[PDB]
Amino acid sequence: KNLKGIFSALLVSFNADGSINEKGLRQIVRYNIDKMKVDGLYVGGSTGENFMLSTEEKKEIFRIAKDEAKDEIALIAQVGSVNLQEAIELGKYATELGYDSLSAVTPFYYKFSFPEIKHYYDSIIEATGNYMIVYSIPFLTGVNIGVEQFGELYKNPKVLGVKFTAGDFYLLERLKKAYPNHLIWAGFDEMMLPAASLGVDGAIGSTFNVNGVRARQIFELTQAGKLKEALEIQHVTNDLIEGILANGLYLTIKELLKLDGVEAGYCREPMTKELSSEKVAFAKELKAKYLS
Amino acid sequence: KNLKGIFSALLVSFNADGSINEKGLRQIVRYNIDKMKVDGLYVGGSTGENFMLSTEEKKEIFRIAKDEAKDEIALIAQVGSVNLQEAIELGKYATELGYDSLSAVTPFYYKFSFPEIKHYYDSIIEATGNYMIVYSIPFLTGVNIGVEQFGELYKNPKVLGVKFTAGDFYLLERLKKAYPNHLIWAGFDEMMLPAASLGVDGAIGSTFNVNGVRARQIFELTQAGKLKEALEIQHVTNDLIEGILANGLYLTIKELLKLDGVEAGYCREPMTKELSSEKVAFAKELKAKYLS
Amino acid sequence: KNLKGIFSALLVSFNADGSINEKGLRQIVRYNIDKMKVDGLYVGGSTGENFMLSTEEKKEIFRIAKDEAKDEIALIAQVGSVNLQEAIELGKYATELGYDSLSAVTPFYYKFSFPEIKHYYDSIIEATGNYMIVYSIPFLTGVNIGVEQFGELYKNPKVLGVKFTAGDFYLLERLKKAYPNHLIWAGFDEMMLPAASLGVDGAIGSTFNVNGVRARQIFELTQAGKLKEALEIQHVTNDLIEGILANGLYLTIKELLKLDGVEAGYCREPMTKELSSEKVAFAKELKAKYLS
Amino acid sequence: KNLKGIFSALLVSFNADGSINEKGLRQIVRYNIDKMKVDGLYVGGSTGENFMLSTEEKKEIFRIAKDEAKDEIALIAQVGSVNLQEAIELGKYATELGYDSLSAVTPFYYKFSFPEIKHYYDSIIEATGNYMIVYSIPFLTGVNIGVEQFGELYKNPKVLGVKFTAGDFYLLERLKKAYPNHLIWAGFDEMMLPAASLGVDGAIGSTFNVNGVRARQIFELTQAGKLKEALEIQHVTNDLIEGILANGLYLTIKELLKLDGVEAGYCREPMTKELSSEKVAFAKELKAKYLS
Repeated sequence: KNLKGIFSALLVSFNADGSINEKGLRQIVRYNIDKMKVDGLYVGGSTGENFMLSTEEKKEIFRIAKDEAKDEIALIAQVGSVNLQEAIELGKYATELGYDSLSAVTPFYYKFSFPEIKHYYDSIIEATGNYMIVYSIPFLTGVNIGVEQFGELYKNPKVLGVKFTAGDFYLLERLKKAYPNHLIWAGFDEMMLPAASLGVDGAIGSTFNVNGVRARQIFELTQAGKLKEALEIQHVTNDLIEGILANGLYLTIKELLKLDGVEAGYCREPMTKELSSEKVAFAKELKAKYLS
Repeated sequence: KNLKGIFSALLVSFNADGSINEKGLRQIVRYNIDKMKVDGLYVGGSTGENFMLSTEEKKEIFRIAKDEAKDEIALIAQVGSVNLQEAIELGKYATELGYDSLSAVTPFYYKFSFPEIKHYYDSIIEATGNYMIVYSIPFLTGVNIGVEQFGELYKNPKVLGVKFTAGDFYLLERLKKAYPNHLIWAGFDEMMLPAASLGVDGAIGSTFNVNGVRARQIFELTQAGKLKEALEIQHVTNDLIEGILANGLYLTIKELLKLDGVEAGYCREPMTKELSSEKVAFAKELKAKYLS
Repeated sequence: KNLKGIFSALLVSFNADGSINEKGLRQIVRYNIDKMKVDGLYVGGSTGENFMLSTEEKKEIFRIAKDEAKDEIALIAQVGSVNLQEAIELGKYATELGYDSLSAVTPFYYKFSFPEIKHYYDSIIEATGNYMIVYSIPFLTGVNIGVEQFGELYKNPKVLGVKFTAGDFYLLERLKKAYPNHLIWAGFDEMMLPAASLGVDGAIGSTFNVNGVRARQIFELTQAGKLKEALEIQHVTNDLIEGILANGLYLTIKELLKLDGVEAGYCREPMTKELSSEKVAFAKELKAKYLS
Repeated sequence: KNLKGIFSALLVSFNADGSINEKGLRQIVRYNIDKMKVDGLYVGGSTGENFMLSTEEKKEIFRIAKDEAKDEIALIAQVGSVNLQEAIELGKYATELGYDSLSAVTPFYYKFSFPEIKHYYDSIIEATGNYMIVYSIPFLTGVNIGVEQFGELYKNPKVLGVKFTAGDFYLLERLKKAYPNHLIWAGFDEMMLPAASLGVDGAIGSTFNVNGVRARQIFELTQAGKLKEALEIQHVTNDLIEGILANGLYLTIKELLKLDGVEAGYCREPMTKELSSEKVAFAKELKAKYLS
């Protein structure tokens, strides 16, 4: 199954007490597939509030997402953790469910050496037999991997490439030059145009949950060399993103889902659970200006 | 029970497969009480490899530590997590076991606002009824809290004070000036002396597992104003600490315990699980030079 | 005079004792005009080793460069300094010589407030009557300016826009969206393609002194939407740039000029004055692979 | 001449047009010697607004300060610069004037290598014959030097030691341990007591221009092991420093001088030249509360 193209980092619907809302999660899945027209979903990432949840809740989300999506789209499962044993258990579970690849954040909190990081990736690959996408988010992790270190990771033939979330476009270009057959997915929705200009293979993003029509246009127009039109759409996109960021990233994408009839629910504590009223009204203005 | 003074951040003995070795953990607890002469233990911290473990393994460690220590010393339970529900569970369990206070790292990975951080501490306190020590480790977390924000936290009368792990001695002074009745424990063993000189009430540290004799000397000498002698002992301490850092922090402490007949075991993956033989030889030298 | 397009940040030829070599400086100017075919020169920038020079040497350089260039190309004079009186004197001097615009790095070393920064720019403009390009280099200065702050600066109608040297392509897009009539010059040669893709009006770079042919191709092909060809040329460019960076930035561009008969001379202490022999040999290899 | 103890980093009196006010500079010098009772002055440092001035103005300040001080106190001349030639010129001039040591900030703006930094210090020393104090201000410079690199610097017997301005108390202890006969001056007035507790030999500070009496008490009491009394005075000191930082550092110290009849003048552009009237009223309050 082809892993190129547009992937929404799946948001999860929670109840007021923080439990999974299965019905709302299925609506979010459906909405991405049928209305956003994504190539795939990236499940259990930062956007899914993954790192605030129990092992059992993560399994529950993997199960529901796969069940609802079936085989209509590609699915990637993020299974990384500071706990390698949890990561292996999640990796085997997602592999058994039929996820097309695994993905794993570089281990965080502690300051791990590069050979520890490589051993972590190799252990998950070995225990699962599945493909791996290296998940690079230096602004959250403080972890910075170079071209040579990426080459050492790529010695494992099950490693397909990297979800690139740093804003280093020098490194991005260097990685594409050095490993032309390895894949890169851009992680930053608001920099999609420059990233596609350097030949990334795809994008994984939180805003595609509500703006997937514009995201695909930016990406495909860029790759066809229609820059003038891609740029205009990127501009409107970034007006939307700038508002969503100022209003509260995850809550505001959820409120934009709710405004389209999707039961996207609350956020999970310790994140703020629901918008204040004025921030509800602000989300409505964003809906009216950009998504109507 | 008095929470002032010298607290070892408890190391945990693991088997080759990463399971807890109960017999070893009990030897480590017994050695801190009987040989290091600590005032208490801080259990489930960074030092105990906490964030690489399952919830069940965390509970197991709390239980064992408490069972072995009984009521001879004070015990503090670190129950913080990106998962607030897990933090509440562990907080209730440790409270039922009779830990004298909880502690909790500020939630991490995601970028939480300060009112989220305050709500997180307030929720743990309300659900457990226990005391709370705010756990500040900016070099691992990327989280920086100010004097005013500490004031907001301290509006909850069950918040006793802070485990201070930043090296900002201006902030440390400002906090003691503003909240003279709240407690500060120094978190950096190699800066014990300047921290004690500013009136911190205790220290919580990984190296006190093998250097607890000198740590108590530095701390009590400094508070008595014997700076000349405190400094000499800090100098030797930091020769030892420099060596430990260079050889691998957790593994070298465990090697140093092993050399005194404590079965301190392996470290937990994804950390390197055991020292290479030259690193074992290096640890023997530190032993011969500083702890014989 | 039109300030769009390709500007080399002018390197300066120094003698062994650090004095300016006027014959060499003239050769570097002539080479840029006739062989690199640049639209202009940006004189007195970082690349010119400007900050290691006295006010007299700076004046000497402005006059030689203008005298040699005459009116064949556009010229911009970087006159910024921690000393505002020096910046004014240089700004008047360069204006009198007929430079087409001034430019000034944000004041550095001290932490200036934004209103101090704005006042600095307004003072230089008022004293000289000339146009001003805001010079933004956060990796050298530690200074970060936002979209709103750029808008306050742009209230002065003599401010033309900004030499952008941060790698923040979100900010770059947001600046183009907000102030569509103000100009942006990219400052990072190795990210020229992504920057052009977002509509920048030009580039100012150290490497255009030797690679100005490829630099113009990347820029013009990108603007025409020929991304596939622009990317190939950016790849080869970045092979050259990676080698130049590893070998020593300014020294290696000078050595690559020398290999084309230009007496680009020494660097100025406290920079290392000349390459070691092996680094000379390395620059020869770069010349053979990329510039023959 | 003995270079231990308490040094005010000397403020400079400017007129409304930025020229040096000689009469005012002399009043500041006199006030530090007679009223603050300092062991010496550190002239041409960050506090003296040095880096905003021309070479001639710097010379003028060295000459005036030395003339006014004569031989009553120790004098250190800061002569560092991104321009090594200006550094050598100023170093020779100050040496000829009879300054007891030079000092030079690590070269900044460009990212110099360590061998370049060492060659810079060695050149200044060789051209002047004078002593050198290495001036370490990482929060302004972005430059971080380690224990081994300080040892390489100290191979030059004319390098006396270091003005320490990082808040890294581990590095401070390590430097005293490794080079017990080399001197350290604390750079951070608000961290005086913990620095003195680690055996620093002296302190160089901006606030000693108005709080010299307290600064000497903190330092001498700490060295005598009267920590309880030292801490009280550090507390009051840091209430004053906090106010001064909030209100505007250099302008508020000058306002505090003016309230004692010292004509401390304006600040030099591009710093804000004078306080607003509410900030004047604020400074009067600091004077009433802490310096009456």
